[PDB]
Amino acid sequence: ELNADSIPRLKINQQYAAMGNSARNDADGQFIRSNLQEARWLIKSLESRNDTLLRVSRCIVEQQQAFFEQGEEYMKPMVLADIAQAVEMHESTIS
Amino acid sequence: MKQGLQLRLSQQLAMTPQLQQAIRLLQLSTLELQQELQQALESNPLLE
Amino acid sequence: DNLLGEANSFLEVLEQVSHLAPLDKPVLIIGERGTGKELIASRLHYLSSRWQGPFISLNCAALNENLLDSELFGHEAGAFTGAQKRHPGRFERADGGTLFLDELATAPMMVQEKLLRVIEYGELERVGGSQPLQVNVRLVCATNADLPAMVNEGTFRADLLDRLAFDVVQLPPLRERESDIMLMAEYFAIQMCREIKLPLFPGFTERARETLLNYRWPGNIRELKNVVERSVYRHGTSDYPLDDIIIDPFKRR
Amino acid sequence: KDNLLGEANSFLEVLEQVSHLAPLDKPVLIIGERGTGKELIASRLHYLSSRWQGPFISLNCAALNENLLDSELFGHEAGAFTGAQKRHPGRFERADGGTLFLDELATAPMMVQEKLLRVIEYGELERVGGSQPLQVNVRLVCATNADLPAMVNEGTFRADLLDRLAFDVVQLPPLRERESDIMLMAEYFAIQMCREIKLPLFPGFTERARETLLNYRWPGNIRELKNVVERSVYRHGTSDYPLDDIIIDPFKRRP
Amino acid sequence: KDNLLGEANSFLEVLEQVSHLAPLDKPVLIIGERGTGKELIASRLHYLSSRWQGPFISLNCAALNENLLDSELFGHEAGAFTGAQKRHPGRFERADGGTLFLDELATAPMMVQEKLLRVIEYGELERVGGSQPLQVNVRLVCATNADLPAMVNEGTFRADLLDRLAFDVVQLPPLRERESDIMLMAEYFAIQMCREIKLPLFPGFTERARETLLNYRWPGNIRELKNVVERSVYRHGTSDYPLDDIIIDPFKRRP
Amino acid sequence: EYKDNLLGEANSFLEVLEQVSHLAPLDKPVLIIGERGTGKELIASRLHYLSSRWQGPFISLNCAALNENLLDSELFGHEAGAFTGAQKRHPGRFERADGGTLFLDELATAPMMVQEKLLRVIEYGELERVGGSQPLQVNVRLVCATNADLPAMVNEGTFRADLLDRLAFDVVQLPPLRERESDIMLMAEYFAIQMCREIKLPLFPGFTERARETLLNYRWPGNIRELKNVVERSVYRHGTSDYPLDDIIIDPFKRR
Amino acid sequence: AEYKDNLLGEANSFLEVLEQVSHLAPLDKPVLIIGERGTGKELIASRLHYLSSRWQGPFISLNCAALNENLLDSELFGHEAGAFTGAQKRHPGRFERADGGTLFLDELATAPMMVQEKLLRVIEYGELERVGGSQPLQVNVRLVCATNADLPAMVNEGTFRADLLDRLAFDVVQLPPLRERESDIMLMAEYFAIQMCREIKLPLFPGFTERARETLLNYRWPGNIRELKNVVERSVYRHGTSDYPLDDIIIDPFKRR
Ligand SMILES: Nc1ncnc2c1ncn2[C@@H]1O[C@H](COP(=O)(O)OP(=O)(O)O)[C@@H](O)[C@H]1O
Ligand SMILES: Nc1ncnc2c1ncn2[C@@H]1O[C@H](COP(=O)(O)OP(=O)(O)O)[C@@H](O)[C@H]1O
Ligand SMILES: Nc1ncnc2c1ncn2[C@@H]1O[C@H](COP(=O)(O)OP(=O)(O)O)[C@@H](O)[C@H]1O
Ligand SMILES: Nc1ncnc2c1ncn2[C@@H]1O[C@H](COP(=O)(O)OP(=O)(O)O)[C@@H](O)[C@H]1O
Ligand SMILES: [Mg+2]
Ligand SMILES: [Mg+2]
Ligand SMILES: [Mg+2]
Repeated sequence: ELNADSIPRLKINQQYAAMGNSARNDADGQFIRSNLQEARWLIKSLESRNDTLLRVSRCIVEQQQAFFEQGEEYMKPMVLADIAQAVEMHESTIS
Repeated sequence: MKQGLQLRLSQQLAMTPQLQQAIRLLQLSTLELQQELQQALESNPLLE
Repeated sequence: DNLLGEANSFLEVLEQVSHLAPLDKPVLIIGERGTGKELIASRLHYLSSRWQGPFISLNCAALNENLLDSELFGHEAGAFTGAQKRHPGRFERADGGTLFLDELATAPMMVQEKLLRVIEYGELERVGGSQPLQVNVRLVCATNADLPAMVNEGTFRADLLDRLAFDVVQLPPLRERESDIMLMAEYFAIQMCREIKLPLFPGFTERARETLLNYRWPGNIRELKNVVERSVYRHGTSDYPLDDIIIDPFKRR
Repeated sequence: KDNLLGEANSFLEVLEQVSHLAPLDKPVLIIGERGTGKELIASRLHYLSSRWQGPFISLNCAALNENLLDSELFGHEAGAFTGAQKRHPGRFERADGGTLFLDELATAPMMVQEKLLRVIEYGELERVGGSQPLQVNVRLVCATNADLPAMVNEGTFRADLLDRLAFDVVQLPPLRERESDIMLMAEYFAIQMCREIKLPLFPGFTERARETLLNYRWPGNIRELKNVVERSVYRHGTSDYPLDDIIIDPFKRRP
Repeated sequence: KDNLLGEANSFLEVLEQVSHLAPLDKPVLIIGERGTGKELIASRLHYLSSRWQGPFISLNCAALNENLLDSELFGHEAGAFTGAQKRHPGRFERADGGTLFLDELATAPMMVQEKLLRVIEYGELERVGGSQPLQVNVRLVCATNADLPAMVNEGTFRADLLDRLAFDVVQLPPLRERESDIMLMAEYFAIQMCREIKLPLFPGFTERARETLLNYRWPGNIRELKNVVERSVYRHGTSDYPLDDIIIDPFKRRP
Repeated sequence: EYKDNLLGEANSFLEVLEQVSHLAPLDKPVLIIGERGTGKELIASRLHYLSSRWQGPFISLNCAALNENLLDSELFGHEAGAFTGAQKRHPGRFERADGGTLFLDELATAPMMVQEKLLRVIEYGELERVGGSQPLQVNVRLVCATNADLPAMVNEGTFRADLLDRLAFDVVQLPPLRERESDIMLMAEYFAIQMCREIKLPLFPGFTERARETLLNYRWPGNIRELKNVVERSVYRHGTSDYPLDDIIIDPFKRR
Repeated sequence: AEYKDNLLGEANSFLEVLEQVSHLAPLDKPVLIIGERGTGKELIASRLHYLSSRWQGPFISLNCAALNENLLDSELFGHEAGAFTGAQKRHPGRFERADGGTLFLDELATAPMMVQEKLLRVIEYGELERVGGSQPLQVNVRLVCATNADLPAMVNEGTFRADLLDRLAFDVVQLPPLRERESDIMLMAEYFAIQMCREIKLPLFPGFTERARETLLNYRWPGNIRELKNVVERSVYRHGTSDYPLDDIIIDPFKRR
């Protein structure tokens, strides 16, 4: 794991969310819903980061062992576009 | 199956480029991304 | 609902169709030129508890853009404003009500096989909207005089059609209930006279009726209505009865 | 007013049948040789029909390619279109309450014809981007020169659709068959050309010209009359004296 | 006006017929043989036509692709499809009432005639999904290096396409038929070649060359004559050369 | 155990099953000489039961009907090429089950190029792709079945001889419905039980001698399709009848 | 360096062909193989690619008969854009597979005349045909060929142009017939039997019968491929628990009883 322990993986307050869900004021409920949408966006961001890390790890391991065994002087050229194509993700995203 | 410029199929997807998505990428800011996430979580109500 | 032919064999078939209407089993029957079995089944569904449900009938002859699965689930998101005014899809309209299918003989055999597979699985999914389907709403189809020999000939997949319908509606003979066909012709003539603002029915010669028997009505009610309409229009008057019967609209003079 | 020729007794029966068809809003087909002008007859009938002030659609058959109904016929005024989404008018939708004439409908795709017939019989627009299909009171008309009796038997068109598409189909008598409006059309065209070519007057068709016209097979019918007028345009060079032989066949070669 | 007249009786009659038809704006067809030059004759007629101060622009008929026949007929309004660049200039729209001299009419495919069927009607420029068709009466004219009546017998073209020609098909006589200005035409072509070959003067090859041409079939009526003259000049490359032993048989192989 | 579908009591059927078990232990191409309506993946089901990938079921699904261009697309699918978009290897025949055994049917309709692709599949060969290079190599065994004698087609030059030979490593002949005579009664009883279960019928109420005679006189082109139709007709009739009701037959067309 | 496993046989023709392949290995010229069906000409071509090409040179085995649509065959030449339904991404790769390597094909008889002519107009000059509008690439790719039909036979048929047939056939490598080899055939059969015994993971020796050898001699075996040997080894595999098998089945439909 790419420092999975160091990964934040922070989550919103479920108790406060329940309080926002139980908010009597309609405007307060709407604000709580907006905060929940922002929290869902953050969760999606974290999940995307983790997935990108895992995919990059797999793509590297596809050839990293070959480079490690062959040696530094026996290093094959690596293309960012080729790596992205192998991972099938966006090339700019990989860059 | 080699005709050119035939009837165009309806697009069923969008780029949907959002500055939120780019910040989510964070260019893999790592510890910097952690600090930014902490700052946002502080700015985000009912977070952590 | 509306006046319909009442041949004895047709009466038995209508009774069977009404009995089957309460069950939501899929419907797919071959159709003659006159057809009307589809209308009878629709009336039966109206009589059954399936009434007040959706009655989306798509004549499967026009495909827009990719269609196919996109036709099956028309809820497509992206390349738009982010909100769709009304994009339920063929499956969604089929869900919760009767789903009649037409123009199916010319529809792609692969499309039919996929629809039959989805009839059990219900693996509906689309960018705009997805659903596990399995709505259990009754389905109907128009085989359009499909030949089982064609399945044997391989034009259409035999399994794809067999899994679609375990039972079908038989076709009553056109020769049966010839006298009642005269009554239907009279009713249609009265309807046209009301539509054409004609004074009244001037009558019909018995020789013309016998000639109608000779024509044998190849299109059944479909041919009969057109023949009666042509006879009325060529009559152009309601003073005396008509003693001329036109077998075909095409004629030489 | 708009109607032309019609002096024939068979043409009189045709006018009577047109009056009868006016009572019935049901669509019909006009049959005639090349250059018949039965399309103009249908247009004049539509003008004399219930919608005295109404639209008309020329809608030639071979004008839409690789396009469904909602590209030019039904239209895509709604959004969510393929690629870019925008308003797009439709001829079939726009012509409702008017006339939707089909120019040479016999030369249309067979499967597309079947789909169009299925739509028309059902009376539902369907298409995409619309909440309700509704129905259209546009006058559906058709006029060509081909004979459907053979094409349908050959599978060039759907037989059931053709029967449904056929209600009061009538075939006009050939102009060569009539052989009466020859002089009338000749005089009318001579006046029209003399006004057009600024000629002082019609030179006139001599007895030889009349005999040639009588003997003319006239395959083009009214188009053959137009060809006769075109030949007289050469005889306009002979406007000083009566035209001896107005009739000419372009296929033959002079000298 | 930059065309060398045939300066012959048949050529003079053809020019006279062209001048007579010049004010007339009705559709035309040319049945001149191979190497006629009607590509230039019709252009000069358009220069002398009624719309002399009019925008005249011809276009190749068979050149249009099979996929985009509608696009060639009229530019798609870009409401649908991937195209998002408004409406392309339609054929009638590109003509804009001017001369659109049709070349290579014989080689068009069936769909081309199907589109022409609508094009037969006056104006009515209906784009892909447009609001309403526009009337653009443009001077129509055609030519056929092949035999159009023979095509009609074969049925490759449409009968309405035959009806498209409103005037008589002017035909050019064969090079064997005319053989009148062959000497003068050869002299002019030789002068033009010598100007091109950077020779102030050169004895033209006409001694017994007129007899040989009289014995020649000369399929390349206008072209191959000057072509052979220039070829012989290039082969000789000399001015002080008698008009003898000059011949061109490019297809044939010398020993 | 795969529910032991279509348990054929015939000794020839048992020998074919043993041979199929041997082939499933192997991972090499094998030919199944079948006929229409006969052995419709039942042998394939047995092979999956005895497959080396017993835990991971193979793709199977040999039966397929498609156009020539459609079959070619099923062979090679790229996102950019062809009409469909954003889906490369949409068929994914090898992608359906890694290893296992690729299963094919109606190879007679396959074109010469299609037959050549099949041959390259039979040996160690790369994947088919419309564009680019397909160095991707997915090992998977081969299974196929057609109702015709491909020796004649090769003699007629309608299929690649190399494909016909290499594919025909070991032809698995199949018995048709006409072959099954004594086991027909057992198959009928099993179908009756299955229909009674599926149609919620209390049980198989019983057969009639006239019904058995009619079934024997029936051509019965399908090994189970005829049995399936007979069972369906009997279930529909006897469900209301609660009795043998003589013979119930299913006809596409009914008169009088 | 590394040698691919090959069947052992006393076939001086095979050794001479190998020596000729070695001689042409430093050479970079077109090579044509007269291999008939099942002669394993592909294996010989690959062995050449080991030595005839530069070490670790790119190789590609594309059969023109395998081509489905001639439009796709055009797509086999690189398309820049505006081709087919989707012109978003276009990379034929065949020329890329060609670049820095040799070209190997089998049964080049079936090609359309236009395909062969384009192949000539590409190979002889070295430029690459592009389906989309682009400057052609002079990709340095060798060409190796292997077909059953006689080149003069097609010349009489006229399928290959004289220029195309000539520039296509620079060197001739006749593949020895399987029926031609008799003793080498037996030795290769024994070697393939040993390899099959290893593959089947059966410790017991396969064993053979004299009548079986006589029948195999009777068998035409037009294809020298391992496939015919594999069929023989499968006929052996149908027998088990015996040290030396007896008899064999020509075909599974054969001897159905
Ligand atoms: N029993 C009936 N009673 C009244 N009208 C009928 C009857 N059967 C047929 N018709 C008329 O005949 C026509 C047949 O139409 P349709 O069922 O669409 O034919 P098809 O299904 O063969 O296309 C209908 O428009 C209907 O008005
Ligand atoms: N009723 C009529 N009276 C006089 N001329 C007519 C009449 N109908 C048509 N024409 C002439 O015939 C031609 C009409 O051809 P067109 O309208 O294209 O016929 P079609 O019905 O074959 O399409 C014109 O030259 C027109 O003047
Ligand atoms: N009267 C003329 N004077 C000079 N050149 C002519 C004349 N008529 C035709 N040409 C020559 O003919 C050539 C045009 O070919 P053309 O005859 O138009 O072919 P087509 O008739 O098949 O269209 C031109 O190069 C032109 O020089
Ligand atoms: N000398 C040899 N030693 C071992 N195997 C051989 C030999 N010659 C041919 N083969 C075998 O024949 C099989 C097919 O040969 P070939 O006919 O060249 O293939 P292709 O069908 O592509 O032409 C190969 O798998 C190869 O193992
Ligand atoms: Mg119908
Ligand atoms: Mg020219
Ligand atoms: Mg090979």
